[PDB]
Amino acid sequence: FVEMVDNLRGKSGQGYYVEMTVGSPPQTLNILVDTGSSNFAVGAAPHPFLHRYYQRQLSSTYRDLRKGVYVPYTQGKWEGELGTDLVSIPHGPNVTVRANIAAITESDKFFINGSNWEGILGLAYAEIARPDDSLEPFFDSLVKQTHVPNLFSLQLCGASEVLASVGGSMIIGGIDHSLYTGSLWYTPIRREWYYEVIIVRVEINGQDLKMDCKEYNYDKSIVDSGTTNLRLPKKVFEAAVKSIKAASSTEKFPDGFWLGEQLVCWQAGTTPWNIFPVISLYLMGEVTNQSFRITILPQQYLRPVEDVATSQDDCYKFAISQSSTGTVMGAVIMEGFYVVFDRARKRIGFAVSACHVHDEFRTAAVEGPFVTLDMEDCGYNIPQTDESRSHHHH
Ligand SMILES: CC(C)Oc1cc(CN2CC[C@@]3(C[C@@H]2C)CN(C)S(=O)(=O)N3c2cccc(F)c2)ccc1O
Ligand SMILES: [Zn+2]
Ligand SMILES: [Zn+2]
Repeated sequence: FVEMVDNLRGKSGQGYYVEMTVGSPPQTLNILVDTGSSNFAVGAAPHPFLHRYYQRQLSSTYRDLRKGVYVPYTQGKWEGELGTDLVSIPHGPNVTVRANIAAITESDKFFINGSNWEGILGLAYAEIARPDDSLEPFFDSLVKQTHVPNLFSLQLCGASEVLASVGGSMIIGGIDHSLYTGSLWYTPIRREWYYEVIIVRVEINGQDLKMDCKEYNYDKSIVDSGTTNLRLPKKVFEAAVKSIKAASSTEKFPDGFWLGEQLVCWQAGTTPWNIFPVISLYLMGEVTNQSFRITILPQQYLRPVEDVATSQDDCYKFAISQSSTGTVMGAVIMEGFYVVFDRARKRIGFAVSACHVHDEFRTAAVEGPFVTLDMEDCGYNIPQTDESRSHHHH
């Protein structure tokens, strides 16, 4: 696993990427590591924001699948052509595999200017692959074609003219013990589509939010390396902000700050970290009635942004935001921990990162067990659409 350490890079808030090669001879591309999606897709046509792209005509091993795919989202979209080719991760397992590749021909608000990545590695399950679940995801192909164990783990690490560079590790096929401290605690994967989990309790500075736990998972809770923020459902978001405004009340920040639309600054190094509370998310444990907590510091949720106008100040963005599609445990959550995607055992492990950002008074934590009696089911059941229902599953 030594050779996979530090195999991720990126710019702050622009996702983490790993180097990959596609085709024969190998074409090198930087690929966004996304546990929030399930397609392996690469820019395969010139784009203002792409320095380079996949040129299928240049690969002797490319096989066109003679099928197009259309992938829209709320904030962006891409369309492309399906095919297969030889794919490798140079700073990954010492194997080359034949995987599906979506060759992105048209896109809108998908690629980011200066992010230095040209494709996406969707690490989630076939259920959410486009156009449907018969398009085998990359990781499934990797495990099927090689002896690579059905597990990967992510260690996402910290951050004038440019955004800060971030570093990290994607350990394919195992757990690297030098990447964490203390115990690895596991939460069950609720269902294999997104990496769906269940949050049972939420505390802000040791104070319970006092909400029906179903609210925490309305309409789902997922672990997403492709999202920067800790995203919370509307009602949960409102309660966390009121709680966070309460603890930091000595500072009257504008409304733009709480919406993540404005930065707040202090004199260089005078950040009053102590007025901001810790946030603990209790995750369902492997044992009924048991849970563990992951505690995040304000250093995780107040993202540094270098003001070119005021370089003599430390400025921050609020990186907790409102969601209408459930909780998203993005980079804000992941950066404090070593996160184990144990597909083989259908569970996600969390441990304190060997690289987490902390002060001399508090530390990001992973602690357990915690118990509850006669505990209700915190999981939400998404209303079944007739379209979804009509699908056959052969
Ligand atoms: C690194 C980040 C800053 O940027 C990107 C992150 C991702 C990964 N992943 C983010 C969440 C996703 C789906 C997408 C696959 C789902 N959401 C509801 S979304 O907001 O619609 N969204 C999204 C967000 C932006 C563009 C877009 F096409 C979709 C992909 C492309 C990015 O540029
Ligand atoms: Zn049928
Ligand atoms: Zn099917």
